[PDB]
Amino acid sequence: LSQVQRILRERFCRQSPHSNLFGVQVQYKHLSELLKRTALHGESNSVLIIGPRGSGKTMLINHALKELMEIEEVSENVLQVHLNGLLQINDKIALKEITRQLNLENVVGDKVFGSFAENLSFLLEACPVIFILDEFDLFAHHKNQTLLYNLFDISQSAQTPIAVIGLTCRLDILELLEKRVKSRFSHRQIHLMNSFGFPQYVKIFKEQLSLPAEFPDKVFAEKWNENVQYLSEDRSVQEVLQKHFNISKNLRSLHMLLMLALNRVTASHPFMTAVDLMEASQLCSMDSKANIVHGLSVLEICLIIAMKHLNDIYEEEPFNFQMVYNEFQKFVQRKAHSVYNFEKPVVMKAFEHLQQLELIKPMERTSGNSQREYQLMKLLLDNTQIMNALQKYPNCPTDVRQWATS
Amino acid sequence: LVEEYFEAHSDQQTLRNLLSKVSPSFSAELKQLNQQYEKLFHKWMLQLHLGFNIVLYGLGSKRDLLERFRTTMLQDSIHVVINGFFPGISVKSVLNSITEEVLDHMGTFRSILDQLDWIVNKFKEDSSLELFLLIHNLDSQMLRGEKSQQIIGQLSSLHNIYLIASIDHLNAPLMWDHAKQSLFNWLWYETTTYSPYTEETSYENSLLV
Amino acid sequence: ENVVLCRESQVSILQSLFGERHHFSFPSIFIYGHTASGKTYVTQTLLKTLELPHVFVNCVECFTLRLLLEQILNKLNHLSSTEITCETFNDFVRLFKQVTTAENLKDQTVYIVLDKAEYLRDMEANLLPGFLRLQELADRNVTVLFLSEIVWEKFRPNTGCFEPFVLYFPDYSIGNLQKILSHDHPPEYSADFYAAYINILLGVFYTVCRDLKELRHLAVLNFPKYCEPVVKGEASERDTRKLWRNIEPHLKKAMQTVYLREISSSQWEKLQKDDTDPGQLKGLSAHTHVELPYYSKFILIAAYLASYNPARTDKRFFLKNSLLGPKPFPLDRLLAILYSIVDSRVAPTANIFSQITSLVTLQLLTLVGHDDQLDGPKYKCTVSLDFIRAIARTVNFDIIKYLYD
Amino acid sequence: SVLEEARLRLHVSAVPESLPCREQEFQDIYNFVESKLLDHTGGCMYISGVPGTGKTATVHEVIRCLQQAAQANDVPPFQYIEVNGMKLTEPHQVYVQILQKLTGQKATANHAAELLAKQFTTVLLVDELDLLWTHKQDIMYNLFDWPTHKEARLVVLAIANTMDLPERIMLTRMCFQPYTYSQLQQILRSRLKHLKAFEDDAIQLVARKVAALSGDARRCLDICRRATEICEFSQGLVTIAHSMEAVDEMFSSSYITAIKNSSVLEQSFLRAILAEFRRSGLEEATFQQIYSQHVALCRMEGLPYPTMSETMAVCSHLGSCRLLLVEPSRNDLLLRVRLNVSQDDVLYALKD
Amino acid sequence: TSSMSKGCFVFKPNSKKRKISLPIEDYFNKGKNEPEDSKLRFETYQLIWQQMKSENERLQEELNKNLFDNLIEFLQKSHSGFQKNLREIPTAALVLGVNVTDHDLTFGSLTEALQNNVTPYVVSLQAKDCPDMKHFLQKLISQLMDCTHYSMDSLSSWYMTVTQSPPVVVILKDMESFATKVLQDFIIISSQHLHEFPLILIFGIATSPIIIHRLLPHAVSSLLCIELFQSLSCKEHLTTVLDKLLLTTQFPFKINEKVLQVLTNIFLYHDFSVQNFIKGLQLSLLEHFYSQPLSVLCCNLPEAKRRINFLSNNQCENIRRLPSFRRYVEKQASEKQVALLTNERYLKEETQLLLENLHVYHMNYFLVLRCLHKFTSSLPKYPLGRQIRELYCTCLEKNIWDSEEYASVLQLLRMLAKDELMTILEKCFKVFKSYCENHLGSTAKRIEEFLAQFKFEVLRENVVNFIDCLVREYLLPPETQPLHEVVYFSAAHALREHLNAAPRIALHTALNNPYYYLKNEALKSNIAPDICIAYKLHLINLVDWSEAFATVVTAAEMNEIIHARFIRAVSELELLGFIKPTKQKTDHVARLTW
Ligand SMILES: Nc1ncnc2c1ncn2[C@@H]1O[C@H](COP(=O)(O)OP(=O)(O)OP(=O)(O)O)[C@@H](O)[C@H]1O
Ligand SMILES: Nc1ncnc2c1ncn2[C@@H]1O[C@H](COP(=O)(O)OP(=O)(O)OP(=O)(O)O)[C@@H](O)[C@H]1O
Ligand SMILES: [K+]
Ligand SMILES: [Mg+2]
Ligand SMILES: [Mg+2]
Ligand SMILES: [Mg+2]
Repeated sequence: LSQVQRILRERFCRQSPHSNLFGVQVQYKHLSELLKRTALHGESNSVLIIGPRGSGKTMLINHALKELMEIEEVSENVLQVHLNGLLQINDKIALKEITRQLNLENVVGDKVFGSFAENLSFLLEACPVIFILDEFDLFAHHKNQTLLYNLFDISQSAQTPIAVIGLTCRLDILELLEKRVKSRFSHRQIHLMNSFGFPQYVKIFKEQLSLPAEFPDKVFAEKWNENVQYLSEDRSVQEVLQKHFNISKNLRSLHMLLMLALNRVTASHPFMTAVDLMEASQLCSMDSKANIVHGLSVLEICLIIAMKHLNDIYEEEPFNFQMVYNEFQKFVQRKAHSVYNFEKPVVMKAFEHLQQLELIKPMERTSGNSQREYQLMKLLLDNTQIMNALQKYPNCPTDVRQWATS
Repeated sequence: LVEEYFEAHSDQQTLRNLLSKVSPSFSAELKQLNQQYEKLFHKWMLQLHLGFNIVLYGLGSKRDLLERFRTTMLQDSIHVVINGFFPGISVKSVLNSITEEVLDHMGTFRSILDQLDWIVNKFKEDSSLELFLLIHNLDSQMLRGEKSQQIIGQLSSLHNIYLIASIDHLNAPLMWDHAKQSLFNWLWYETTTYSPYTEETSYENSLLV
Repeated sequence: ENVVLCRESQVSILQSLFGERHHFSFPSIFIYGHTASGKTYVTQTLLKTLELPHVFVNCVECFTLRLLLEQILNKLNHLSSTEITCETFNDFVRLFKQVTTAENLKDQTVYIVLDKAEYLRDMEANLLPGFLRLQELADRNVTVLFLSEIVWEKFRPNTGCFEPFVLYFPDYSIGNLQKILSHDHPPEYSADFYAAYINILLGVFYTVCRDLKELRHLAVLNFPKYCEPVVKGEASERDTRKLWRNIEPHLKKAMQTVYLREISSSQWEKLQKDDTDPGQLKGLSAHTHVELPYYSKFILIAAYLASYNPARTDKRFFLKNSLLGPKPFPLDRLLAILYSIVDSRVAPTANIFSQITSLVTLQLLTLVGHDDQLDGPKYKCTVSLDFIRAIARTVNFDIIKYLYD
Repeated sequence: SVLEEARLRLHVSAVPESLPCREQEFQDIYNFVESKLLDHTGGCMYISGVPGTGKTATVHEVIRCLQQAAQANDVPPFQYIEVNGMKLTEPHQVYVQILQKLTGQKATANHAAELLAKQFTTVLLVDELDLLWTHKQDIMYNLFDWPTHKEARLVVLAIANTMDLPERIMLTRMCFQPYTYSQLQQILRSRLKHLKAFEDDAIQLVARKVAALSGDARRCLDICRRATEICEFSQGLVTIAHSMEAVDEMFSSSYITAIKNSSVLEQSFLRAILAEFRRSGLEEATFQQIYSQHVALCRMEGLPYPTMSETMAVCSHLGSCRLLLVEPSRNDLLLRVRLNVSQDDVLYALKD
Repeated sequence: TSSMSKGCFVFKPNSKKRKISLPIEDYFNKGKNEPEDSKLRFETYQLIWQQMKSENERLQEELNKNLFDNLIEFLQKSHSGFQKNLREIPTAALVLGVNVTDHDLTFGSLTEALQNNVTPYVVSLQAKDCPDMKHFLQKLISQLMDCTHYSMDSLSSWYMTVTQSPPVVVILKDMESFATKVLQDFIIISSQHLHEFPLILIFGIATSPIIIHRLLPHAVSSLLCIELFQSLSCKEHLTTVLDKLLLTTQFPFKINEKVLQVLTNIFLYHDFSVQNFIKGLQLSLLEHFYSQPLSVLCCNLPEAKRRINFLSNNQCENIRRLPSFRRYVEKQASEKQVALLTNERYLKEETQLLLENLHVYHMNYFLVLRCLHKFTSSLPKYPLGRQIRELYCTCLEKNIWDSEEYASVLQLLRMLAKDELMTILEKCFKVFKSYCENHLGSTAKRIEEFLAQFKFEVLRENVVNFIDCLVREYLLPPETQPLHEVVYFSAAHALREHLNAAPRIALHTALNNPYYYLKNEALKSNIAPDICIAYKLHLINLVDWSEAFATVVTAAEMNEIIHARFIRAVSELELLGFIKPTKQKTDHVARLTW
């Protein structure tokens, strides 16, 4: 149905507010209490929310801010400023964004301020403000950390209530900061590590792929949820769920798998099947270098086998085109048969195509200093990738494979 | 001598200001090799105006001879004197010296190449300007760079600017090829005085005993 | 006009992922494949057919950030309907939210296809993660496509990013190539005649070439030679063996010449039009002869003996491998060799040193290291054995006697 | 209530009017300023220390008491100028500021520098000296040598974090030492003198841990307010248990709990790195060696055979969160990997 | 004034009213002989130099015409496709020589011809000001506009604005110097926009064309349509510029055999360059008009006789002391000696006769040289030389019949058949017809009589004796002629050291033999300056070296001055290219070893 696709595409792709909170109750208690304390009293605080990728940092701060804004007195008189470490790469850009988001762009006018903190103090004196700093580890790679010092200093000293929430992925975030800004940062840390096991992951699979209680057609929602409940207990589902849980505990990978699974649901196929999830798992788990080696010609495969022989005889030493061509000539003149005795320029063309795909990397990159041959290079394919991709080559000649084993 | 080659290959500096009681031995003999080279000044002044440039090679310090040259002839020109032996010298610095002092411009340029194009176009617009570039060392470690001499050669090729230079190093003909020795119309003049290096080697005495 | 052949699973997956207009698709798909596998063609025809608002941008042409962002903004403003200038990615996000809110573009998915996406990673660190997360930052229902030839593992930044859905466009096999090449028919002959021509062409060239573009260009070039027996009358359309006997030595000579671009395509067409024998010319290569002065010739011979010969054998050869590349030498060794091979007095004038540094600018030598300029003696001899042996034959000198025993 | 006023007194923004445990330093700085304000002469002073010592508070207290002295007609009236180095956008922006602080005129940097040179009763204070450094280094040397003239009649105070600063520049020197056990205890009991909100064993623990680790006052105030929050959850009196929870909530490193909570293949990758370091004996190893050990480890564990496009994702995930230190992934299979953490911490985290 | 803590000292003559400038040629009067004569000499120098420069540029624009015709044919044929209608970019690989300094002039000749025939939109780019793609494209667009962050779309917008049909042509002068990346990026960007921006590329190549394979891979060289072209040889342009600047009577200035040997050795051995040969002739002309006072007569012959009419009294005595004039009065009779020495008017008239005799000698000598060239060119095996310049040198150093090499040429010349001799006589009679105002009126009639006559051996030996007697009479060295010093230049050594110097020989001679520059008995086979004795001491641990230097300086001559002399004489030797410190010892280095 169309509405199922709409609601589930808004759930998985454009990551959307859903009521469920998974293993973050203590952390949400800490964050909600601190934000409510900043909003209703005059306390000024700093938090670093630390977690790996896709572990629910922005979900937690958006949910906490939504519940905080449900209070009417907070919603009347609390201002927010969002700043990302990707968009604002300088302190001038960030300061312009602070002036614009506080709706004081008309107020500041043509007035000139002697220092950055004079600009910020003029901003704040025209009612609490909450600062959210997405990609906090990029704000600490600036010149002298003017923004971090001037935010932590106003939080520690000035009367104006300010909360500085910073979302980061680095576990060493308290080693990039300067000593003086480390002093003014109250070391309140919220860690969203993924502390849940595999049966809880199966409940995650059930709870995300389920229609809400405000859905209009109730009988289709009921039979959809019963089909999902049945699909959670299927052993073929739990094998690929075990494989994806073994790779990572991230929920964003699960959402990618669920979107690839749900993509195969049409008017002809109303309900999800285990084969949909297995096909999605086969899509996600492809090996890229084997896919690239599958598309090569025969001559490039012979070049790669000659390179493998060079790396096996003269171990961990780079090579140029002349040694590779000498080994390939030792093939074509004696070992197998007369043809594939191609000339040097077409073999050089194949070698340059292997360089273009970045299956070969130069040992030293100096363009123009050296000619095309006599340039030392290294192979970026392991032996077992070569053997596995060679077994799956579409029409491989027998003598090339027999040369590769020997 | 490939024969000898193959075979062979197979005290503070503050004292030196006070300890300068050395007496040259051949004072009379070396006094005749300075006014010998004062004869060639008018030939140099003529050949500068016909589009040539002069490079001086020798054993001793040519700095006194160029300093004598400034006092003799160039007393009515907008001339600029460059010290290659100075530790903090750059081709960016000589370009600021020409732009800011001679032409009275007061601004900051985005790159050295844009400023070089601006000085070239300003000299091509007006031929009333005559400017002399004396460079005491052209082979020093700050000016050995190929891009700096590319800028200096593009400066020297115009018809209303002139250049005299001195080289000291043994392998100085390495640092110009056929494309760059077409920008400089060099006339090589041996001025082999025996004066010893005081100003140039005062910085050399810093990093040794 | 445009028809896609042997691309049916890929079109199915793309059209399924796009969904309806008001639906939300993936934030980022990364499409990878080989040098001609319908990356641009299938995507561009599929976005043109479904009438989806999309902007197709090449990253080689936009070599700065400002050019790329202004190209996207101007093309979107042309789709919606003077000049919008943005210097930073921040203003790009703000102006992109400004332009998308028009009545045509409020409730549909806008597509930003970026071709040759392996040039984005060289631009700046914050550009590629910003485009991977553009649906989250702008909140404007946006999908961004990345067409590339390099795999995704070479693209990941050190700090991580939002992961795209990675899709693979498979290679064309010999059956797919034969089906695609036999579609743009020459109308003056039959279908199976051109099919047999494509069959013998792929019989010759499939070992060394799997590229559809090069094979189609070769099929365009060699076709009048194939169909001149039926013009003259020696053969007919059903005489396949006569046609293949005519065409296969010509096809085995075209590989050495036109595929390597020694003889140009227009020259090849003129040779078969004028009936002149193929491979009767030198081409671009085999013109390896440069006219040098006398001392430049001995400087180059001295450098070639300095580079490819060890220093321990110097005194045995001159006073009284070819693999592994050149070996660097100092300037003093070069001058010692030069004074030892010339049987006359040579003065070390300024022009000989100017010759040594001018052979570097002609790429016949290369200085290595660049530690110092005047007191930097390091040089290499970057030229081959045949060029040096021809020069040594010109000055009447025996280079093989002095290279090795 | 009771803990609410504890949160009000314990806040860093509530600086006391009279500071405990820094009465000698106030007396020394006040006598150094009184020896130069009454006789109408000029001088320079440099102050240093680690950031928790209390320099800015004592300097502002000295300036406050001198302002009340001048208001009471004891000393001649004096203008106060304050410049902070970190708050400025550019290093030269001192010159446009001090002039604007001294006279009404606004100008460029160099022209304000010239008018400040020609101008030289004002008492300048320059906090955060380290950011006024330039490669030409005129700002530092000027800021010392203007007050040592007869026309200038200026007093310069300078604050920084390194005591060995004004020797590389080529001046009374003052050093603030970090607080000990008893001084930190005195500050914490001074803030809570009339309030029965804390047990003295908790104050004992917080003072002894902070005085052991760094020696800052802001850390004491933060740990005490966080322990107040933890005690507010368990509902009083802030016992030894709540401060013990706060001190290792704010002091412990979360590397071991990150390694323990990772997925199966990430722990197997770490075991492969350790096995490669045992076989080699170095501190770096290429991705090829680690993957060659990891295939064997996944074989004996019973896990399915790992692809390189999966092991590269595991390596990028571990290196992204700074458990490992890796090169950019643009070169691949030649990535030398080194552990960010010690091997003993890894074996402590993986054994359970 | 010349030393503070700054590396630049600008000086201005401001605040004083000396706005007037000093005119040129005041520096030419460094030796006072006559105040008026030197000005006339400088004007004669400027006039002759302008004539030689204009003749050189006319010669060079004449020679490159055929290659320009083929290239214009290629450009029109390649743009016929865009006139009809992805295609390849049409490129021409113009293989210039190794003679780099010539190329700029060639490109000037290449530009205006295209601007007259194919396109009005021609631009030239060099690699020195294109480090990256932004500078390459910014430099390209402005040269397009005169004939904001611009891109490739601005080029298409400008083209659509100005045309509303001709191509644009971009000449990249030097393939060796461009970066690989800007070439690859420019080709890839420009190829996909060929439908609305027609681009034709000429690649100026100095070496063989395989450098295209060196910079560009096969994936990018397949986007080009390369057709190869070749330019004129250096040798042919050299022989043409000597035949139209030295072997003509139109220019009065000539050079001696040794100066010509100097210039041909620095041409053939060091570098092919005709601009260096032109610079050598400019310096020869300059120093000849400097050193010689009576070189004012080296101009066109009526002006020369007009100058002979009006001279100063000292100039006549300067004429009298010429060595050729001295030998000329020695060989005459007794009364003519005092007639020439005493009276200066008879001197003026007699020198007026002698200049005209020299002028007709030059004309006869060049036409007989041109006639002998046909005989030696038709004859195989070329003993005297295959080129006119080799023949001119070997006849200029000495008469060719005194040498025994000419007898073998004559002996080979007797063994020819009829068709070759008919070809020789036709070419030589064409030579006589080509140069008008002949003073050899008899020989043209003689050779037309020999051509008219068609016992073959007797007429064959008759024509052999004819050309033999011709080169007896008129091939003659200029050193055996009166007043040749007026119009000849012989300063080989000074010209050689000004053009082609040797600094390492000078440094070695100064250090090893300081008596050569200080003739005060400083050396015959301890008494030396400090640098010259330290250099001979090392040709190297420092302490033993200092003891050896101290032993020598105390043998030759509580002070502690001599150790500072050692420090200065090692630091000075280190400022030159001799001493480099090394960590194996306190010092162990020998950078010369020669
Ligand atoms: N514990 C959880 N409870 C509910 N949803 C979760 C949880 N963990 C992850 N998610 C879901 O997974 C995704 C997590 O990514 P999110 O954007 O919230 O933060 P993030 O991706 O870690 O931040 P960043 O973009 O900086 O990496 C969201 O869609 C969220 O809905
Ligand atoms: N399935 C197909 N059906 C018809 N024509 C095709 C097909 N695939 C490719 N072509 C033709 O081959 C040409 C090259 O394909 P395309 O440009 O899509 O390759 P590409 O992968 O974009 O190349 P690159 O990797 O260089 O960007 C196209 O012009 C197209 O006309
Ligand atoms: K000049
Ligand atoms: Mg997030
Ligand atoms: Mg494409
Ligand atoms: Mg402070």
